[PDB]
Amino acid sequence: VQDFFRKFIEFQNSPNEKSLQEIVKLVGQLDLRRFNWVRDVFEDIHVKERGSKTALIWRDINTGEEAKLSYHELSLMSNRVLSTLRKHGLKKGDVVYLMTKVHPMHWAVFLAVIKGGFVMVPSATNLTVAEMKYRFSDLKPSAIISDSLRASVMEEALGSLKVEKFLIDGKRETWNSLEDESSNAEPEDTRGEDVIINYFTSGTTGMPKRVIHTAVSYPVGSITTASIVGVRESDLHLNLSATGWAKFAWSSFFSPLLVGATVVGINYEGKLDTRRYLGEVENLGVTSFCAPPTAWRQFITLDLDQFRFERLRSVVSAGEPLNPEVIKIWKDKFNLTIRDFYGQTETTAMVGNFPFLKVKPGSMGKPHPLYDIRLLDDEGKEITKPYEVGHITVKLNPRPIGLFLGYSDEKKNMESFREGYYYTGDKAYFDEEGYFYFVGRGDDVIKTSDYRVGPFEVESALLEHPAVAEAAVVGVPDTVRWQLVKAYIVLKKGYMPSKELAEEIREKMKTLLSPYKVPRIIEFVDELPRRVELRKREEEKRKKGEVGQNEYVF
Amino acid sequence: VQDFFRKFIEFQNSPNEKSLQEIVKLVGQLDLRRFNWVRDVFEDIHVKERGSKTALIWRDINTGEEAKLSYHELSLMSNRVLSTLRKHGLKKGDVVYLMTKVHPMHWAVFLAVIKGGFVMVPSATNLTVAEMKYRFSDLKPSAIISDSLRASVMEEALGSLKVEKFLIDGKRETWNSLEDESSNAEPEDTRGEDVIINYFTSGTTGMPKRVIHTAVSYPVGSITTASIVGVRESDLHLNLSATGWAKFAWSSFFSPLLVGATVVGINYEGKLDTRRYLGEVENLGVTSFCAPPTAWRQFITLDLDQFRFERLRSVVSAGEPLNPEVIKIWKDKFNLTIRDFYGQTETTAMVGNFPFLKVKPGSMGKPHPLYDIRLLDDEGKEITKPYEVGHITVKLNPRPIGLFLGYSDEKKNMESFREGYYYTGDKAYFDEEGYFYFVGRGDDVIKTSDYRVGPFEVESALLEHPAVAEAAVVGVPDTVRWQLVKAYIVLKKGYMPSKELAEEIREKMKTLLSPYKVPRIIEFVDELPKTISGKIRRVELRKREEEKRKKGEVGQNEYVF
Amino acid sequence: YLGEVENLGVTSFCAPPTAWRQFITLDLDQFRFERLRSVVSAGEPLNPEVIKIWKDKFNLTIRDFYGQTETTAMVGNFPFLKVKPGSMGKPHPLYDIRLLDDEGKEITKPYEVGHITVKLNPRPIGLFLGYSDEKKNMESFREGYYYTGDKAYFDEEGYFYFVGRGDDVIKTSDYRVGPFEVESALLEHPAVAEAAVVGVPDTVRWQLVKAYIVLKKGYMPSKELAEEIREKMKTLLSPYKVPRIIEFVDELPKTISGKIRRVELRKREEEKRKKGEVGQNEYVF
Ligand SMILES: CC(=O)OP(=O)(O)OC[C@H]1O[C@@H](n2cnc3c(N)ncnc32)[C@H](O)[C@@H]1O
Ligand SMILES: Nc1ncnc2c1ncn2[C@@H]1O[C@H](COP(=O)(O)O)[C@@H](O)[C@H]1O
Ligand SMILES: Nc1ncnc2c1ncn2[C@@H]1O[C@H](COP(=O)(O)O)[C@@H](O)[C@H]1O
Repeated sequence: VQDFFRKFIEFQNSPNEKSLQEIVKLVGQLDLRRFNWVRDVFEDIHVKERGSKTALIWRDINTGEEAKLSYHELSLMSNRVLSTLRKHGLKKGDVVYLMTKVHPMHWAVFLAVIKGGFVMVPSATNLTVAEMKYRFSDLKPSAIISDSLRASVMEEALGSLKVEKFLIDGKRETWNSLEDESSNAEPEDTRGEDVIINYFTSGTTGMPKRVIHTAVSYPVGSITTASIVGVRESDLHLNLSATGWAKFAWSSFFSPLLVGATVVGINYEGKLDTRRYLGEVENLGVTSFCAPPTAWRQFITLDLDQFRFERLRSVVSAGEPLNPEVIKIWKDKFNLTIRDFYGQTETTAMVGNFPFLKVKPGSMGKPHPLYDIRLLDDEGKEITKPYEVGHITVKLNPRPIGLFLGYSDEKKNMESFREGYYYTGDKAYFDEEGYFYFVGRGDDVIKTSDYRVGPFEVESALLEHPAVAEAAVVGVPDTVRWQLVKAYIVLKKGYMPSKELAEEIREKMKTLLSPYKVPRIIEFVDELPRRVELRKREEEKRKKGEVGQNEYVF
Repeated sequence: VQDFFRKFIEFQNSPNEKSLQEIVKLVGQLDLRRFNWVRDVFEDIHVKERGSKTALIWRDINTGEEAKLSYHELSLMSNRVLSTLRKHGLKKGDVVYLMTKVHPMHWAVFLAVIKGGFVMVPSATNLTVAEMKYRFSDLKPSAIISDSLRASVMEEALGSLKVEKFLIDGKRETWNSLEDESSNAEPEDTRGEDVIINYFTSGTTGMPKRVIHTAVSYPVGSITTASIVGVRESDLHLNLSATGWAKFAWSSFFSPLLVGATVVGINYEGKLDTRRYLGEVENLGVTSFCAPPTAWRQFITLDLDQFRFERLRSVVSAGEPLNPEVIKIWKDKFNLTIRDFYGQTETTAMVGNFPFLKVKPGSMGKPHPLYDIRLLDDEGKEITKPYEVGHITVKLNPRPIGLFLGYSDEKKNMESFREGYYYTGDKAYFDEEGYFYFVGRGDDVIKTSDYRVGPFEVESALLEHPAVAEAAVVGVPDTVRWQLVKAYIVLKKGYMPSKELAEEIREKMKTLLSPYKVPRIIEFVDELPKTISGKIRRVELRKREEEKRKKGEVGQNEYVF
Repeated sequence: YLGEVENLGVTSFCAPPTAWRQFITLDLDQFRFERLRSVVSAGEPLNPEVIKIWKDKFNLTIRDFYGQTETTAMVGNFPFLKVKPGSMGKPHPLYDIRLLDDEGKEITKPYEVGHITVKLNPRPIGLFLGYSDEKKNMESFREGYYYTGDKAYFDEEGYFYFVGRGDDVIKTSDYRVGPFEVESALLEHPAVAEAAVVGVPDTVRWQLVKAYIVLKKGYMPSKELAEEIREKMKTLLSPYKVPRIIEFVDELPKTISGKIRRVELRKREEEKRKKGEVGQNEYVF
């Protein structure tokens, strides 16, 4: 039944409770034994029925460069990619690292990979030589693809491992172009359970592990997302997110292209300019906008009488909680509710405020009916009481569609999947109306600025500084970024705790760690205690507005 | 006046800002009305004080040959040249083409020319019969001097012009030896402003024209070079450069022999063997080494744990920008900074990271105080604000010493010498500390692989193919060679765009043009973007290439070789 | 030659792609070709762009078609058959043409590459008796099939596309060339210790004969040496066989067997082409 998508697309143009349930039931009747979302959905529905609709409107707010691509031109451009890859001897299942800015050719490559049945490893543009070498140790690349802005970082992290390398913008010695081949390569007949994506995600214990997604988990899971988001074919849909993560796939790629919408993509280097980006949203007449609460928190501090947003109809958030006061300010002004919704790299959207659902501020809504979401207590017994906190879990019989295969780590599978549930390692409570409220991680995992961060990874990099004897990294409350990365450091004898030392250590960490990971606070202490108790101690200090004796804030 | 160079040579052994300024002032007080650098510096300082020190160590990495000359033997050998020339009736001012490989007899001839007040025309060994015929049309030779490897090319380009011909290595019918007359002929009492060198260089407008250098401009301007380079009397100094250009007179000849150092010269035919050349650098214990970024880029790709370079203390680059990453790799390994410096055939070194100057990567350093260097905007007003790009210019009242006399082309003088400034046609910005950063050409001049290339010259050669109606040659970014030569060609009615045609045209170009000039890319187009007047917008051909690069596409009739 | 074609009013013209490639570079408004109705090519692939130029001008399709010394024409664009460019057309029904895979099973799928073979029961008529060499017959005639040693794929309409040789055989300028023959002649030169002869991509002649040479101790890799070797080879070898390039190397990349990886010689050539660089002692004539 590909008639599913045609029914789905209509559901979107005016959804409701009842018609949702039909969509749900119809997914259960899909044949997903052999599936390939590009062939079966992109080409067979969208390129065929609306080949000359605008698939992408792109702009770089720094350079000025702009591009407009129809579903046709994009399909062609993607085939040139896939032809070029195949020409360099890329078989199905081969590993392809992808590290580029927001750019048409990114979508292009996405398509080429999904169509060609490759394993793509999205890599963000801010990843360091060190972090990239880690990745290569864990999974070896058959091919890598970059922009010219980050070619040297790939080149250096590689050293001299044999790979086929490719540039999306410009030439460089021993890098290849992507459009020198044919505008038609044939689909790879993928099984639905075949692997197409690996995502390195941070966890509490170790260095980052791979999350494994299939030719259906994201390409068909995204339904749940698209349905919560309320993205339509008519829409111009902008998702403010970066290139090497799930949320790009989630909303910059799959959710819009599922429903045949116009994707809007905006690239910027460096720090977000909230008043120019928001102006470009209006200037491009986006109608559906996904942005992370970090962005939203910055937007509401603007003078909001600069903007009309005549065209803007749907507004959405994901990745962190959405302060009730943010929701309210944006509503009072533009008469739109910012609908928060929930998921992980491991999943698609699992819980969410749908378009037709009454929003309760600072609630992520209620479960999407395609996921069997349960709050369990410490014994793993199901919670049936308001205002009782517990573990967010996903029931595995029957196995929801958008759920990853598992981790590349067998220990981590043993912890997460058990007694017939996948544990998200998130905590929540529900209320008297069954609305879910995020409480936090049961882990020590951190989320600064909509980036998941592993403590041991930062502790590790910290011991690389000669001064550092011991280290413990925790997250500390911050209204702007949800949490800050703080490091407790025990110093070697010889170092005296100074501002200039804290800085020197931080600057070192910047060469080893992605910026979001580099501690914003460094506190030197005589000894370490129980990352739990580091947090508890911070809390009692907050209530007396007192700094630590050698706590240095950046 | 001799005392100048003795003060200079000391400055070198330990230089700084302040003592540089003293040097500057002292040059301004030299009496250079009648001057001859061979007599007055080579002979009177070096041959006299260090006659039996090694002036030159030479080595051919192909043949294996090594040969060593002292300041004396070289002075003698050069006099035999000058005696031999004079014997064949060469008066002052007479034109002498010099086309040879790296070889002692090259230095010899340099000397003989400077001493005898002749006009030498350095000619490169990869110049074609066609290129050479062009040269002869523009400046008729009184004598020509070659190695045996390139005698045929001169013989053919000559046709049946009367000239005296000479071989530096081996026998050939109707070619003469240079060492057969007595090693005793006298200086020509040259005016300091008398012409001794002509360099054919490419411009953005036409066929290549002669840059005119005097008995002081290079022989004494090279101070600026020597000073940035940081070459001493103690040093064994090697310059990776070719015979027919100005970088040779710069670091292979003048800069070392000024300070009484030992010159190191290495000859190779064909492709540079990076591992063998670097091995020969180490093996000969060179101490000062100047190579171009092209070379440097290639060196850093080696496994560099093969080398110690225990004897190397100075490393320098010039001719194109020097990637910060090159500088870094070489430093981390051998604990030396590759010091970038800037200039052109028309000048000596004008801007440079001197020995004592903290290097900011991707900056060519600060201006040498013997040139009055100014960034001007398009309207010709002086820029005094950081991070604003403009034209690099040289203020002409008073006229700096290392600056050429002008071009042999009056149109090109009209464009370069304007309102009391000479325009280099290079663009740059300076920072808050007065460090200069290269932006690129404001011309359409091209720089492949540290060779300056003229568009019209390649466009001309392209019209020689019956199929070609018009042509527009621009450079395209390339990390290995700075720029690639691309040609846009409009075809005559009757011929159709094919790869096979593109090739046929390129192979033709190979017989007419030096290899560096032969387009690496050929694109057929229906028309070339023009202004209202009908003038080609080479600018917009470049812009178009850029937009195509940023969506990783090659063109619909672009053929890459 | 094309002036003489027109002047004699030829009506059917076979020429090889080498010739065709050269013709299309002319100014073709010099000719009418009043009398010419059929144009055909054989022996190497026929570039789609060549086909098109000649068509746009004279309104004729150059029909490529396929075969070997061992056979007659086995596959071809017949006059009544719609040409798909860069396809040698469909099999002649008087040959039983089969694509077989590596295991020797018959290919039943579009866009799958394999060996062009001739099925031997019954034995087609234009097929040679065999070679005068019984070893070479044992290689070419196997498990009921004569192998052409060419590789191809077919499409959904049964049109064949040439992929290349399974062999190390070379075709410069529509002349089939044996490596060992040239390697042998090269060891005749005192200086030559080892030799590997490969074909390198060339638009004009399809492939160039290039020689990799390892030198005996004593001789130094020079242009003058390369030439001296080449001029010797001119007295021994038919011109088409005389290497157009000679590259001296320290060693030839080899398998565990000692067999030359002409594979990796080609891959290396490719990476060097993309930087328009010659090898350290590669001499092009
Ligand atoms: C070296 C020489 O004599 O060159 P020459 O052939 O006369 O050409 C002169 C042109 O070289 C370029 N150039 C020279 N030095 C440079 C440097 N340090 N950084 C960047 N560009 C540099 C400029 O563009 C000049 O105008
Ligand atoms: N709407 C949300 N509210 C609160 N936490 C969220 C929300 N969305 C995502 N998260 C957190 O982010 C994690 C997933 O991060 P990532 O793998 O980067 O998408 C989840 O495990 C949650 O803890
Ligand atoms: N039309 C063609 N396209 C590609 N290769 C061809 C073609 N015709 C001949 N060849 C090659 O040339 C060989 C024939 O060699 P010969 O016996 O000299 O004609 C075949 O085995 C092919 O590999």
